[PDB]
Amino acid sequence: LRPAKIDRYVDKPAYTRREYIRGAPGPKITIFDMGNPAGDFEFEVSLHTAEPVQIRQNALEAARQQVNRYLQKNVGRSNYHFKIRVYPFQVLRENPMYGNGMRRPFGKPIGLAARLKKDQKILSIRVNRQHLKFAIEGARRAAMKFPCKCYYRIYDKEGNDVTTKILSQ
Amino acid sequence: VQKAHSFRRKTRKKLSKHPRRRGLPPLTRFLQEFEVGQRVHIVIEPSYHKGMPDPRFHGRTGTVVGKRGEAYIVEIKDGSKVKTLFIHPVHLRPQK
Amino acid sequence: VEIPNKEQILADWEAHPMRRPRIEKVTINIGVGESGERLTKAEIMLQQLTGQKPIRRKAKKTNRDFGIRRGEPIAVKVTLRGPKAYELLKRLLAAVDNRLKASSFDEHGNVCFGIEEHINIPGVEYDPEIGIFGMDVCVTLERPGFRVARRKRKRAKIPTRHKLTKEEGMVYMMEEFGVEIVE
Amino acid sequence: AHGPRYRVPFRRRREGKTNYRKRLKLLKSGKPRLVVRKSLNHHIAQIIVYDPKGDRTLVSAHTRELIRDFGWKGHCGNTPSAYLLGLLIGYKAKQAGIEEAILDIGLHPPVRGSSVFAVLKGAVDAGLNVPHSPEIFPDEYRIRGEHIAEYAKMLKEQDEEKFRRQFGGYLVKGLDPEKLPEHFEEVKARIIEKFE
RNA sequence: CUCAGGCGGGUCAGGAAUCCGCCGUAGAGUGCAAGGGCAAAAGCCGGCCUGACUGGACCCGUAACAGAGGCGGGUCCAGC
RNA sequence: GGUACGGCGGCCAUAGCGGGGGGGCCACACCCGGUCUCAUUUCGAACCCGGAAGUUAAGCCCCCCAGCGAUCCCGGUUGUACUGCCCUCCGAGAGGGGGCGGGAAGCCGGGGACGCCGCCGGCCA
Repeated sequence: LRPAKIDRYVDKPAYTRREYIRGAPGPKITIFDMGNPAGDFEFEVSLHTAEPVQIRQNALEAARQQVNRYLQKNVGRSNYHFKIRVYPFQVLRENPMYGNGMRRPFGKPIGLAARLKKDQKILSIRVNRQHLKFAIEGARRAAMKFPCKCYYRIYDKEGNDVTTKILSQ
Repeated sequence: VQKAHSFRRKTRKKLSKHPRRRGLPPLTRFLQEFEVGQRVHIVIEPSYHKGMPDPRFHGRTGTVVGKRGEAYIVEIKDGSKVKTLFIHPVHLRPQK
Repeated sequence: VEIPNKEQILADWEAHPMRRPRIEKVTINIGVGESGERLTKAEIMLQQLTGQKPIRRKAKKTNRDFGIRRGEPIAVKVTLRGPKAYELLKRLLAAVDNRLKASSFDEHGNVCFGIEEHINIPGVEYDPEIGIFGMDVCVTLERPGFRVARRKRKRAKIPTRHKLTKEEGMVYMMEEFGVEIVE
Repeated sequence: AHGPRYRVPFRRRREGKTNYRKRLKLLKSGKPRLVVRKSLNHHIAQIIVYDPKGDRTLVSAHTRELIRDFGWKGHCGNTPSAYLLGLLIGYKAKQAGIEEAILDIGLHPPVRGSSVFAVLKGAVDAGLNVPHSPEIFPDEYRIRGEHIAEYAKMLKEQDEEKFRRQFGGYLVKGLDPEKLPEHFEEVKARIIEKFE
């Protein structure tokens, strides 16, 4: 696994058309909804990036496992809904290099990543009042796994920002 | 890889019609007439394949200097050279 | 079966005679599934039964399970219209018992049934055209103002009001002949 | 229409009145159009010229005016009436000063011996110079009305009720179905005298 | 003349043989890649034909602007 | 000059799809019958020919609608996204910013919209 700083930035054009990309790998993350999506919840904690960035599927899966384990241990399966809103479409390639360097250097697919704009939500955890601290801790744990600065916000059912109200209360 | 210019090279969007304009065009453009010295725009109609000039000249404004058969003789200034084209009136539009 | 709109339909037909349904056509098909002597026998049989030259319907796409090929004649078809069609439909409906199952009327009142053997109005198991009997008969109905959707010049569309339905087809077929069963 | 990509045809195409490809082919000539149309009971012949804002009919002739003026009690949807209308429109065009025209039958199929070609023959005999080929003209006996009188006689010989149902309106109008060629000849002579 | 696909109804007959009705903007087809164009057609089904011909003119492209042997294409005059 | 009459057209959905009510001096149709003209790879179903027994049920003509499609105007998102020129402006980088000039798409709310126009003829007056 090469360092994520290589694929962190978004200066390259979008590379997603599976009809023309030869040898594109299959996704490594297959679960995007956990908990009880049907049940309603008063509050939702969303995680946003502070800058445009490509987040790898490995980082997405690691954050998913960590947050899901924490929420299962502390809150309970029927008391939360954890969702990842983004899907890895960008295909990350690498130059395949006896041996010729820089000759015919177009890369072959090696992984997948999700490209995100500025202030775009990555994941959401829907909980009630009594599990807000656990939701915030899970959001922080997820943010610790990503290659960019991230911040959390709290929204009510109507969609208004109430993070300051909730944290002060 | 260098690619030589052809008649239909890189004309995917230039020579494509609107979905609501598919089919035969109205006959006014087909039957329109011009006088010598009149200035006309070149708007190629993709459905009509007769008397079509090179798509490189699509969108340019020329002057009518004659008429041969059913096609009009249009003069354009490509750089400093004078270029003569035989364009069907369906591919032409009057200026103003 | 039972049609709750019986008297309403009858009153509507009486009030507006041009809304009364009529037989568009009667189509008789025999899908012998092979080309040769049996197909010729079926064609001769249809010629005697109807009185007009039938049509050899060929095969669409090649299927090897049935042993058929593209362009090879397969079935035989005849279409009849007018009083001749009325008389032949009377004969064909009297062939089987004058009973039609409820689950056979189309969404527009047209019907399709089948006659397996030659137990019908006059016929014989003659040495030629023997065993090729067995047909499916489809009756297509129509209201007088139906030429609009079929003509070329000034063609238009028929509204749902003027289009027929299953209940009206059953009522017309009752007023003509036969009966319906709850199957 | 069920989407942005749906292509709604021209209004005349939707109404099933104008064949635009044949219209373009006819208009490419640049000559007046002798438009011939037929209904269940009448015939229409017009001389039309092209204009970008809408075609202009210089000369028009409707077969209903044969009932008045000259006087014609025959059915106005048959070959003799078509021939009379063709003669009328040809004489009207010659009076107006139009010397050449090209036939336009619209959506009517080109079946030889039809009423549209009867109108064409009538215009040609009137004097209008319309390019054509004589092989498509209806037979002279059909133009005069021999077939109508022949069927009238056959029906009269056969069941008289069939004849009454076939030609009931002729009796009410007061014209015997027989001698219809004679009536047609009288009307033709009257028209020729009026326009010559 | 109108396609692909779908729905409802039919003797053997079924997922699939042939047939009736309706919806059906082309989701079919157009010899072969892709793009563009085509619905009273450029698609499918038939009739009649050889203009896939002869003697020539001008113009565009390869090769923008800006030079070109060879080649391809377009607009026409005449003959049959 | 009138007409809930027709023919040929222009723009080619703000004009289409789908619904409700009314109408036939004339005219347009449905409709009646296949000797003759014409045709079925069968069928007068289409096309064609000869007509007026019946019908305004519908094609058509007149009035209305906003469910779908389309599209014009106004207000919000919003001078938001994006962007031309200059810069000794900040930023580790990614990128951003100041001055002057332009400026969306989509979505929400309220209206519009079930076409407009040209030539001629028929009937009545």
